[PDB]
Amino acid sequence: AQNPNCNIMIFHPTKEEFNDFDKYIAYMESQGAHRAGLAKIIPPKEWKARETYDNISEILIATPLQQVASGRAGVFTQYHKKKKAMTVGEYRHLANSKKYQTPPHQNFEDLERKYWKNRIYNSPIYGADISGSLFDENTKQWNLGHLGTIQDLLEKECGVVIEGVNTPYLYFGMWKTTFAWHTEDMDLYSINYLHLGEPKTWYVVPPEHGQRLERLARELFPGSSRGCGAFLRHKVALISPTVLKENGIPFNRITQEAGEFMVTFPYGYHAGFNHGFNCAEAINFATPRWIDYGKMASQCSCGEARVTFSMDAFVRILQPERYDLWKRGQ
Ligand SMILES: Cc1ccc(/C=N/NC(=O)Cc2nn[nH]n2)cc1
Ligand SMILES: [Cl-]
Ligand code: NA
Ligand code: NI
Ligand SMILES: [Zn+2]
Repeated sequence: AQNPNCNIMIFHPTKEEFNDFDKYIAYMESQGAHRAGLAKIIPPKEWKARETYDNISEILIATPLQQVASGRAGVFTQYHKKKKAMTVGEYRHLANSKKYQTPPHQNFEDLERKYWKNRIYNSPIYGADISGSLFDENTKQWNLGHLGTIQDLLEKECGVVIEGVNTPYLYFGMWKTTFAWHTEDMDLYSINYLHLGEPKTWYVVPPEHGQRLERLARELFPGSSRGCGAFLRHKVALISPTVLKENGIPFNRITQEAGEFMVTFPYGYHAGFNHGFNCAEAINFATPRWIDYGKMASQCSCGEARVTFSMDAFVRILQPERYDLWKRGQ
């Protein structure tokens, strides 16, 4: 078996290998990449997402989110407080202000130490989940707005035609903006391109060990666990690498820099943070190997994890026994 220790693998496709997206995902899996839950893909030197980022300041962040923490430095939740709309230009200025800017630091490891020491004492503002794309329409390779849809994948694999659409999202980040521990909706894949700016550090648990993380989370967030059998779906819980190590949870870490893609694999729990002002684009996708994960994915039915209407058909077809209860939650 390839990659038995579940290490995060880094790939350097040639321009020829970058033509056929599905084929390259399958290639990475043939090398065991999925065992880690996360892979990095460095595009060929000839490729670009768009010509420049000089013209993006007028994008609107209609509902910036202030990420307010509670708990202890290494075990905390965050809630999102809505703020007034701002443009990307205004957001960049805010990110670079003395209150919010990245502190002096020696290297990525020093910055990581500062993040876990101090994150809870600040409330950064995140411009997350903005429907849109920054890929040029003429970019033909790895354009996240031109991938095969999950609806077409399900139809091709299972013969069922379903409603729903699948479009990318933009994320504008600043120092300390945080993504909580989660898997994707229906345990889908995700792909993530860091268009510009400062890095994003990722933590990931191998899919084969996801239940270990779930068990620890139930111990560490006992009230939340009583409220919902899939509370990690709420995307609010953080556990530091130190706490994971103390509890024997298998995980890996890596930092993504501008110009790099990250793929998360079905049932790969991940979390992380932004180093400073940046912009990422991401979308969920499926392959034939996803179907059996989608069939088995846990669901939140407590009300908290409201999601896109495109997930209706996925639950309805893949999880008919669970559908009525999940729908009540929506
Ligand atoms: C197009 C474009 C490309 C790169 C950037 C980088 N910006 N880097 C910071 O702003 C550093 C910082 N972030 N928070 N505190 N300091 C901006 C625009
Ligand atoms: Cl700090
Ligand atoms: Na490891
Ligand atoms: Ni994710
Ligand atoms: Zn729930």
